[PDB]
Amino acid sequence: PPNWQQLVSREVLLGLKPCEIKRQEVINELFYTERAHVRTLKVLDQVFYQRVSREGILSPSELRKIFSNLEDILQLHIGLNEQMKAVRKRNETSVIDQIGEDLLTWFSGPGEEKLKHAAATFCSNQPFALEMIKSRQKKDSRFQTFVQDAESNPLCRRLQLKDIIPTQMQRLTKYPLLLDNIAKYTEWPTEREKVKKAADHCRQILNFVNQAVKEAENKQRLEDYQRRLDTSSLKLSEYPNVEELRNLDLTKRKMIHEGPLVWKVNRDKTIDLYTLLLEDILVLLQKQDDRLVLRCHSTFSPVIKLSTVLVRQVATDNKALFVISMSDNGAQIYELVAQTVSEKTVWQDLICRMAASVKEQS
Amino acid sequence: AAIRKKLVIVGDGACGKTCLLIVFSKDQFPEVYVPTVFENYVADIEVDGKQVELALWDTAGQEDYDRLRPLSYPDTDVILMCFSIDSPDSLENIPEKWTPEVKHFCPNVPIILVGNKKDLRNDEHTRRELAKMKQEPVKPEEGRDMANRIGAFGYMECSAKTKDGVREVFEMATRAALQA
Repeated sequence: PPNWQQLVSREVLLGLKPCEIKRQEVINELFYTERAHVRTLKVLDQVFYQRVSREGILSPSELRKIFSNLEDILQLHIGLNEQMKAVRKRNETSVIDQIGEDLLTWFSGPGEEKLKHAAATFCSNQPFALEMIKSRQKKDSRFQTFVQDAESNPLCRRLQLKDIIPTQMQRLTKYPLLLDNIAKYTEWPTEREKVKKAADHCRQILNFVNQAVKEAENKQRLEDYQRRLDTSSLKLSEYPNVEELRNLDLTKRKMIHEGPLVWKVNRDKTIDLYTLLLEDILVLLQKQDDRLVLRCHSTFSPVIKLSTVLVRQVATDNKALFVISMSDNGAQIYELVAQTVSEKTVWQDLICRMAASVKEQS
Repeated sequence: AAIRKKLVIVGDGACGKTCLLIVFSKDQFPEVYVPTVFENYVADIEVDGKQVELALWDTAGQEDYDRLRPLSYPDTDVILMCFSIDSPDSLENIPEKWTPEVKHFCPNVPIILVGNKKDLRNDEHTRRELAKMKQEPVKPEEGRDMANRIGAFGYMECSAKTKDGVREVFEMATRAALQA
């Protein structure tokens, strides 16, 4: 329920301007939210992680697959919270005076480094954690029995396991809002700026955790696309380029970006690929049943060395990208249209940036 | 047993998603303090005589973390896609940005377009800041034409600065969610 103003004397409040009240109202939220979080994390630990562990149902790697570093973070917040409890005692009043230093301390500097690392490992595992729960539930009388019964503990608040796991990501996500409000009602110059920066570091934490998660499933996605690949139609006899090509193993690369594209390679021959821009090559598959096909029609190969790439804009179609590939043979153009401008603009940029990143590793 | 459904509310950032979930859930616009936060929360609701357990998921603050954001989506059962009636820039993000995503990550999940902030379609200020940019607030046709275009399940506007026609959004998402 209750706002900050319910606790303060009528008379205390009447000594506060109506937006110092507001800042208080928020700071209060920052703090009481943190606690709620910490409560959920605990549910996860006590209601679930701990009772299944004990029960015997899951092995010790299945355990870790599901729960991963729920401890490290639980403790992280637990401590982040007593750090806040701290800040409340500081002031004799219930008007929490200046709170800036403390926000930089929790979110900037070596606090940043702690939260982002522990976060990223927790947050990124989720995909793989959820797969397990869903699976081991169809797969096990007792494991499903167990999750069901556990879900019926009112500590859960009638959230399910799958509904509780995504939360670490969730909190991280709110930190730069709360800070931005606090900062917004902070009358004092030198200390507003502190809060504004602490917010900034809760963003940088986010991108990190975001980029953690991208990498982590992009790994598992190449593992899968590589498995549902096809190179049978690959011409033993035409361009000795082509061992590198039959033997191409998506799985040895970092995948930077992907998605479906439409290859206009002719006004009477225009393909729709599914396209991987990997770390060092660009790959041009064709979806076909499940198998994605590595092929090369009238030759233009389906793989493009990013050391040769130059991008250009097609000044008629606003969704089309002139991918030149510069060689000693010729220079082979791959004019490619996207579904929405918004895509082309990123194909353009990720390609353009890889190109120069790669060429600047001489 | 009871019927759980998961409703997610996506849409541009700036157009009031959190609150609209607060207002729906507490069933009362908070006059005192609007929280910045709203937690995965299970709302009791009945529609069409069915008793539903709509589990409500905010996505506020996931706008800029394009590989985070998708963690919110899986197993969703209805989606409130929305846009600020005073921000026609938000309206055009709908077909550009959210529908593509939602139809990818949540495929055959019924959408519900929503003109939030309806109560500024007639504001003096609002008219006149947008009018600096040649723009003007979203006309209720525009809104419908979007929802039929984006293949939505229905359209719905509702007041930002209060409780207005906010129940009616959730009754409708709950109706959608109940279909398959």
